[PDB]
Amino acid sequence: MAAVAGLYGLGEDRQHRKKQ
Repeated sequence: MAAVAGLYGLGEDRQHRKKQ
């Protein structure tokens, strides 16, 4: 998730932490 478009700045790593 890297919707970093200034007025909508939404960034977030959703990695598959510990086998997901």
